[PDB]
Amino acid sequence: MAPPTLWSRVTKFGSGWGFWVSPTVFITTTHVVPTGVKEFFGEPLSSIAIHQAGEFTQFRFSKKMRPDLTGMVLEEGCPEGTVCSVLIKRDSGELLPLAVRMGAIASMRIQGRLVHGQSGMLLGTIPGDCGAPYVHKRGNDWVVCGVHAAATKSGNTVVCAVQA
Repeated sequence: MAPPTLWSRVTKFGSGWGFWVSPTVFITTTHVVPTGVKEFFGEPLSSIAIHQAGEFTQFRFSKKMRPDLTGMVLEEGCPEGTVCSVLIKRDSGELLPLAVRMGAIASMRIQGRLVHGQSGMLLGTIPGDCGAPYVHKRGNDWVVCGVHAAATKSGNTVVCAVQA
């Protein structure tokens, strides 16, 4: 369902993953971002516009890092009832797309503060999956609406972080 180009946007990053929204914009989950380094993907921090809001982190690079990609719409979450796919890659290379029905954008306590997020109920994630994108269609275009940030103890509910 997701073409290979879409999966190719999902990229190992820090303690999890992130997602190339366009040639210059990379999104990930805040808690997976390496701390105490001076460069991401070979580019010095001073050359990257970095925005972090709760568990959503966006990097905008000063050059086309992934020119093979078209730019995708990044939404600030999505409406309750949206069916999204979480494009989970595993370190072995296995692709694990999960279909989830989303709840409403709500306040969730993740790692010591409240952040914006949306719950999803699988219509089997692990900590290392954080940063995987939640995507869906807008007509024939793919849109991305958040990044994987948490899951319930039981496992039946996932949380994606969304922009504020």
